[PDB]
Amino acid sequence: QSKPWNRYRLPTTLLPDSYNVTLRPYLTPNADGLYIFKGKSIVRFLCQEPTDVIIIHSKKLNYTTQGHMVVLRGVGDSQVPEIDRTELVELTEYLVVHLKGSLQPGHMYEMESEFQGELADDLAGFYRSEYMEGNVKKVLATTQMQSTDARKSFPCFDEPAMKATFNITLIHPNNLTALSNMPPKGSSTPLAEDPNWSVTEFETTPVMSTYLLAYIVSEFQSVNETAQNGVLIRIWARPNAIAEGHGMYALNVTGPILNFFANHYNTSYPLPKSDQIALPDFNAGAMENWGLVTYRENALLFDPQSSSISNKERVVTVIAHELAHQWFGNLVTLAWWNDLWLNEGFASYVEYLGADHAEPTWNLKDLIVPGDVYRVMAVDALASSHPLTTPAEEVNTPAQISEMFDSISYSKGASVIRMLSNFLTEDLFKEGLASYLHAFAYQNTTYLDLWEHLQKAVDAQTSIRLPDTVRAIMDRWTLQMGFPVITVDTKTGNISQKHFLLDSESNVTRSSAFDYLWIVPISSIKNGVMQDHYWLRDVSQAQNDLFKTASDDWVLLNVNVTGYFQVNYDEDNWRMIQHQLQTNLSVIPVINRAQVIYDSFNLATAHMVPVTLALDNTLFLNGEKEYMPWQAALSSLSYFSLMFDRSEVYGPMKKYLRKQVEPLFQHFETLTKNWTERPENLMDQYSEINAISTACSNGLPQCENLAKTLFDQWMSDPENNPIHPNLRSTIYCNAIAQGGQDQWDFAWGQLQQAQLVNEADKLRSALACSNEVWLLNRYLGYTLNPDLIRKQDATSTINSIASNVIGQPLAWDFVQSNWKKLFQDYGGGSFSFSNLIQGVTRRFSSEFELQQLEQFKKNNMDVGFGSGTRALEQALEKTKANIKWVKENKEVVLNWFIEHSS
Ligand SMILES: *[C@@H]1O[C@H](CO)[C@@H](O[C@@H]2O[C@H](CO)[C@@H](O[C@@H]3O[C@H](CO)[C@@H](O)[C@H](O)[C@H]3NC(C)=O)[C@H](O)[C@H]2NC(C)=O)[C@H](O)[C@H]1NC(C)=O
Ligand SMILES: *[C@@H]1O[C@H](CO)[C@@H](O[C@@H]2O[C@H](CO)[C@@H](O[C@@H]3O[C@H](CO)[C@@H](O)[C@H](O)[C@H]3NC(C)=O)[C@H](O)[C@H]2NC(C)=O)[C@H](O)[C@H]1NC(C)=O
Ligand SMILES: *[C@@H]1O[C@H](CO)[C@@H](O[C@@H]2O[C@H](CO)[C@@H](O[C@@H]3O[C@H](CO)[C@@H](O)[C@H](O)[C@H]3NC(C)=O)[C@H](O)[C@H]2NC(C)=O)[C@H](O)[C@H]1NC(C)=O
Ligand SMILES: *[C@@H]1O[C@H](CO)[C@@H](O[C@@H]2O[C@H](CO)[C@@H](O)[C@H](O)[C@H]2NC(C)=O)[C@H](O)[C@H]1NC(C)=O
Ligand SMILES: *[C@@H]1O[C@H](CO)[C@@H](O[C@@H]2O[C@H](CO)[C@@H](O)[C@H](O)[C@H]2NC(C)=O)[C@H](O)[C@H]1NC(C)=O
Ligand SMILES: *[C@@H]1O[C@H](CO)[C@@H](O[C@@H]2O[C@H](CO)[C@@H](O)[C@H](O)[C@H]2NC(C)=O)[C@H](O)[C@H]1NC(C)=O
Ligand SMILES: *[C@@H]1O[C@H](CO)[C@@H](O[C@@H]2O[C@H](CO)[C@@H](O)[C@H](O)[C@H]2NC(C)=O)[C@H](O)[C@H]1NC(C)=O
Ligand SMILES: *[C@@H]1O[C@H](CO)[C@@H](O[C@@H]2O[C@H](CO)[C@@H](O)[C@H](O)[C@H]2NC(C)=O)[C@H](O)[C@H]1NC(C)=O
Ligand SMILES: *[C@@H]1O[C@H](CO)[C@@H](O[C@@H]2O[C@H](CO)[C@@H](O)[C@H](O)[C@H]2NC(C)=O)[C@H](O)[C@H]1NC(C)=O
Ligand SMILES: *[C@@H]1O[C@H](CO)[C@@H](O)[C@H](O)[C@H]1NC(C)=O
Ligand SMILES: *[C@@H]1O[C@H](CO)[C@@H](O)[C@H](O)[C@H]1NC(C)=O
Ligand SMILES: CC(C)C[C@H](N)C(=O)O
Ligand SMILES: [Zn+2]
Repeated sequence: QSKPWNRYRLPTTLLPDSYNVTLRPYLTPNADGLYIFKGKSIVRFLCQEPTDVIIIHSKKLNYTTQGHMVVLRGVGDSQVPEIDRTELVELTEYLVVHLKGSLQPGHMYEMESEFQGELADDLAGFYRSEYMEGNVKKVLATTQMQSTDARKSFPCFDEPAMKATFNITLIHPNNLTALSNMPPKGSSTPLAEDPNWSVTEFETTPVMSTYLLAYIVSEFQSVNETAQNGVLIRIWARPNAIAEGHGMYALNVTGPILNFFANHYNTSYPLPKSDQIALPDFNAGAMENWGLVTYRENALLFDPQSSSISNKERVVTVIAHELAHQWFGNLVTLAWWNDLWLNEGFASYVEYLGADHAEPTWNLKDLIVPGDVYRVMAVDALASSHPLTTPAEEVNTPAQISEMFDSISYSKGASVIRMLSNFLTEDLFKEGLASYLHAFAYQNTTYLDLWEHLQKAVDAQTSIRLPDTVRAIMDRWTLQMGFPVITVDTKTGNISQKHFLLDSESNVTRSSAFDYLWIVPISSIKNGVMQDHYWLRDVSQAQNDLFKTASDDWVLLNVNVTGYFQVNYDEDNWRMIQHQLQTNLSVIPVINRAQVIYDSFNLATAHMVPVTLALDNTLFLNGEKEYMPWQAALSSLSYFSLMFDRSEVYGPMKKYLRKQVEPLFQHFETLTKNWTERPENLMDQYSEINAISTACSNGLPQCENLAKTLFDQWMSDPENNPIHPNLRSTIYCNAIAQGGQDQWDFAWGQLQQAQLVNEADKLRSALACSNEVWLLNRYLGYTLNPDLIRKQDATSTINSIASNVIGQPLAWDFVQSNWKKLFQDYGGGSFSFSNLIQGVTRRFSSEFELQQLEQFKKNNMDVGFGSGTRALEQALEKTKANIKWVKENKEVVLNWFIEHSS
């Protein structure tokens, strides 16, 4: 046998009941410049099986407990064994208490410790975050436990299923505010040892997981509202953020969203209050700590003067995401991190539901398709993907746990759960979900528990009939990786499925229980009229008349892309759809208008249609007003841009896109009353933004003139920006493209004095749009200087230059020459060498350029490559793919564009 303290998973001999935890951050450095925090904790736990060892998590804590590292007491009249010795096992992150005798089952024990750790700027555990308010560097103390960092703040049984109540006390400077999961018990009281400090005790948490604990000490302020049921809602942020009104949007939506979910889930919000807090530079994005949710500022705050509609969308959906967790994840928690996908996939899905409640005119639900479905299909159509489900026994280390937080888990998880809600109907899904939430409140589950409760709801009715059990169906989508292409020959109605890969030559080596066969829910529209629902069983091939067409009829599968699959047809059926989109596109749901574009470009890639068929599918766009189909086009073509914008192909391409987009431009010119007013709802605003970007970047004189007039106008009155935030990135970029140092210098001016991140970002990116070599080179020489350009912005800025066709060879030469600077900013930030290499080499598509990257690599001697060591490999391999793709495609594509651009 091996010793239990050398195993990554905790024993189950001891289960926690309740913790007292007192934390004291020191926000002034101890002058060798170390920031510390101090803590004291008591954990009460119950013995289940006799054991003579107590194993508890601890990470980067020094112990100052009197005696051994802990003190051990019996609860009530329980005797307690003596401690032999206490030791720290770093690898498995344990504090280990060896006893002279055994603990007894049924008995409770209390274990006290005193400790301290660094209050580091590391976004891990109890940590510090520094930021500026005017002249002053400010410093606050805040938490991020997710996933395995609670143990970094205090010793605890730090696994999600080992839930307990927590009594939190903060000791803090007496003019700072202290926040935790729960409301404060009463007024803070002064610390007897030193009254410059106060003591804030918090009400007992519900039974909960360690990874959801939070506590924060800052000078933040709040805007507040009391929902009618008395639930207090607060948005917390920097004093000046609050004073400028930047919390108001979050406050507006929060109440409705919470309300939506309590009714959605059929389960009262389980806490007396909900705080949400905007943190500067919170690189982890957002965290759903129960009752105190943390966001990065640009995820929670919104400035109506400067922020764009897409910023607005980000805020409402992120809030909805974090709030969804307050039932799903927090109230009912997955037993182990192998099932993370459920939790994050669920939030990643219902975020759209919650947000749509708050903004019911925006059609937000649609956005899951481009946002999650097609996003994750790009990576799930690879031989190198993985199942949603991982065996529990394979997820053990903190690193292994971290690896669970990826595309597949969030976006595929969202996609397959959306599929499941749709084939069950939402009302039925809701019932099973309510049943699951009530049965498991304050406890832990596996995905099998959700299947079961959905089955119960299925079994309790007669309307929805399935081809198999919920579990049997969802097993197809959770235990094997990837997804099928579904191919329909409409001449016969034959319908087949195969595992879909973008690379037609790939060897899949990961085996499946099911031979990569799925049970597939298939909706279909024929001549614009909904057909009966069909299930493809787990067979390669089948036949149904649902999919048989006459000559002048058409059929289209997967309405609204609710199903996690792509569709191909015979060529005839494609053409009819094409002609339908030509003559009355309204017959076909906007989402499917996009599907046709997304799928066919993917199929073309996989060599299952000719690329010209995919391009034909763009032809209808000249009469398309709606956001999504255009977005499908723009997303699928950006690679064609990457590959061809230095080639003879480009002129025909631009000319084609000018042709396609001009009417959309004209449409918005009228609609927006000469551009003075924005369109009403989100989708039409998104469309306007894309149409303007596309027009301008392709050289439509009408868009070029707009951008010049507007940027001219702004320069003649710098305090009154005439450019709506929706149009800013395009108008800036185009106008700087047309202009010289007059335009460039003014914008640089505006970068240096902008106080808002979203706006600085746009200026930084537009400045890279110059068409003067000398301006792009001078700009490059700024990117390293941290006076002029922040380091965290340095490689991003170099990539934006690379992105400019003229800046490509400039960036590339610059990176080569100052590569000697792994040994200066591998020492001063992480940097992301990996993202730089990717961005600057992504256009490479010739043998000559592959010779150049190979020739670059042979500075292997010293220097090295740090983070992008395998990012270079991926560069040399991606270039090989591009060379192959360009030789196969250059001619056919050139002539398609020549032909279709008047
Ligand atoms: C975890 O923290 C809890 C809160 O601090 C502890 O419970 C508190 O214990 C306090 C003293 O140990 C009690 O305060 C007062 O003590 C005086 C003695 O001077 C007594 O007369 C009273 O019982 C009490 N005063 C009043 C006004 O009630 C608190 O009663 C008590 N707080 C509670 C129960 O909410 C836990 O004991 C601590 N856990 C462990 C294991 O140490
Ligand atoms: C938890 O305990 C650790 C071990 O005692 C502490 O780590 C020690 O911190 C010292 C600085 O605080 C480190 O510096 C050494 O000592 C003095 C600084 O006061 C320097 O002059 C020496 O140059 C320096 N020695 C070296 C080799 O650089 C010690 O390095 C370090 N000891 C160890 C073993 O790591 C932690 O600070 C302590 N943390 C908290 C938050 O209490
Ligand atoms: C949180 O919700 C509030 C209430 O629903 C929103 O408050 C509305 O803000 C609107 C945007 O400025 C205001 O509407 C327009 O204001 C301009 C300014 O002079 C006028 O031209 C328009 O006529 C006017 N429109 C209307 C319908 O009045 C509203 O004054 C205001 N409505 C209310 C009830 O106060 C908040 O904007 C919203 N906060 C955020 C950040 O979204
Ligand atoms: C955290 O605080 C709570 C309540 O303030 C404590 O719960 C009490 O536990 C004691 C001893 O088990 C019981 O006598 C009371 O019934 C509990 N009160 C309530 C309201 O439940 C809890 O013990 C504290 N945790 C620790 C570790 O002390
Ligand atoms: C809380 O008290 C601290 C200490 O008096 C204040 O922090 C000082 O702020 C001034 C400028 O206002 C700085 O120049 C000092 O260096 C600060 N001292 C330290 C140790 O940081 C702080 O402003 C007060 N905060 C609030 C919200 O009132
Ligand atoms: C959870 O859903 C249940 C069951 O649908 C709700 O109870 C229903 O409430 C409506 C509202 O008036 C009544 O018309 C139904 O007759 C009720 N059904 C039953 C069985 O009581 C319940 O109120 C919801 N609870 C929460 C907390 O949202
Ligand atoms: C993890 O969750 C399970 C349930 O999913 C918990 O087991 C339940 O415990 C409660 C209270 O002890 C009982 O009412 C049920 O009968 C139990 N159901 C079971 C055992 O299947 C389990 O206690 C949780 N694990 C931990 C460590 O808390
Ligand atoms: C449609 O599906 C059926 C299979 O069920 C195919 O018809 C069979 O094809 C084999 C191939 O040699 C014949 O030998 C069988 O006699 C056929 N079975 C029949 C007619 O019942 C048919 O080829 C498919 N059509 C396609 C893919 O276009
Ligand atoms: C496909 O998606 C569209 C939205 O893009 C759905 O249309 C919405 O349906 C709801 C209720 O039927 C309406 O309240 C919305 O206002 C509709 N929006 C639009 C823009 O039409 C459509 O119902 C979906 N089709 C199917 C068959 O599920
Ligand atoms: C896949 O295996 C085939 C033969 O089974 C081989 O020709 C090919 O090189 C392999 N790999 C790729 C990535 O195509
Ligand atoms: C286009 O089809 C829509 C929906 O079927 C219909 O309402 C509209 O009248 C049609 N218009 C034309 C010109 O065919
Ligand atoms: C790393 C954590 C902040 C992740 C969080 N649960 C999210 O998905 O937003
Ligand atoms: Zn989440």
